[PDB]
Amino acid sequence: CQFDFSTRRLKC
Amino acid sequence: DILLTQSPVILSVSPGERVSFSCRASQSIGTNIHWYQQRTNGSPRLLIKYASESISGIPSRFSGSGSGTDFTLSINSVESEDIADYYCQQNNNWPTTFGAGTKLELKRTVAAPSVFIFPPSDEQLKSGTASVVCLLNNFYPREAKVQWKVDNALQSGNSQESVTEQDSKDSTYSLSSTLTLSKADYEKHKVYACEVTHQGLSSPVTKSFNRGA
Amino acid sequence: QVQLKQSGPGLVQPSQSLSITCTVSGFSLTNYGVHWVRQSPGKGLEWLGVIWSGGNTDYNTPFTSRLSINKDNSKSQVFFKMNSLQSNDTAIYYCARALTYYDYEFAYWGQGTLVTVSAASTKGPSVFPLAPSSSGGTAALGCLVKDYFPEPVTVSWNSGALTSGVHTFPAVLQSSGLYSLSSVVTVPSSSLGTQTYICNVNHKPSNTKVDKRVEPKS
Repeated sequence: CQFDFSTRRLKC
Repeated sequence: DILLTQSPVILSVSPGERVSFSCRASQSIGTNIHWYQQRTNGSPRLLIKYASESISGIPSRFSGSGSGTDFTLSINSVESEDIADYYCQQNNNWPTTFGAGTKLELKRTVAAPSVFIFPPSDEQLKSGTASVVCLLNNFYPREAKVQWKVDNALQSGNSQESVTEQDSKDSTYSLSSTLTLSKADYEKHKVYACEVTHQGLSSPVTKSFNRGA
Repeated sequence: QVQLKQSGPGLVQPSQSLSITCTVSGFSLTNYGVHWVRQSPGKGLEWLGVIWSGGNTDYNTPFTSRLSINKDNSKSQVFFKMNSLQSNDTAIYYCARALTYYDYEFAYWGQGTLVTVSAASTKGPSVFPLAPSSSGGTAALGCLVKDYFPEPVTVSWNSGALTSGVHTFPAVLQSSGLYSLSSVVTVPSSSLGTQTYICNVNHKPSNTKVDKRVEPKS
């Protein structure tokens, strides 16, 4: 998983 | 530094269910662990401090336990608003370090997307680029196919998708597909179609327009 | 009310320097330490350092050489500066305050400042309407916010008054290296003749502010 700026959420 | 390991990486539950997040530390840290929530487009919010101590303004359905190396954050009855990421932090050992987080997803009933298509604006056509946009609104689960056709030619490699995170209230997703072509190519064709495939549809739904009405 | 408000998002060239201001209220810098944490795709949450009540500083070990934190107690400002920026230093930077003066349980956070480390130049976006066309009384409409760098743009509708039914999609990077983003909202089709709809777009890194009125096409 990685933090995504766009949503400030983890993207898996 | 202390390594904090959070498992699993993703959790999927239905509303009303109980849910637990695990935080394991690479060595004993007593009860020196704090938990945070990060909602969509938010900053971290402090949920629990020192393993089990409550925080003012935080719903009682959030609680923590554990000591040593094994720690647990619990939500007794999950609400849709709890859709977020959850992080642990230790501070028994300098420097304070954070876990990689656990993503919490909510299940709900299948919902078919509402589909809308938008032609490029005359305003954009002046710039020599044409953007065709297809909106898939408020659907579940996330899986969906968007197929573009121009005058029955299948488009490929010239579109891009973007998906919202789960809605905090109804748990649905929304998706935009943008087909991008030159003004030249756009003016050389008539029928612009967006075909949507999704579990909540018995048949694919197509939305289309003819350039220039 | 305790608050931390940070300076705006910015582009910084490789090997250049970074500067963020944290401005607090609802407490005094003479009574509380202010911490700095960043959040990156590669490394997640990292604690960077702290300036204490009395002015002492601690920097997380890998940052000791290129980090300095300063403040002005009377102005309620904390000043974060980091030298020698490289690409992986691209992150959201936060300032934060603990519950008690000496601790590290971060109960108050700034809104976060996104810093993009890149050689490219700033570009402001164009805003294009996604016009409602002639869905069981519901119409969709929106704004295409296209060709900007770097992130972020904020988008709102009717100066903040319209929020229900709004979806603002994550930005995507086009092959050109410029970002693009759409924002939509569904409304009653019968309100199209009565209400005005405006998306308020702001790209702070380029000081571009645009209000786009969106109307059914002729």
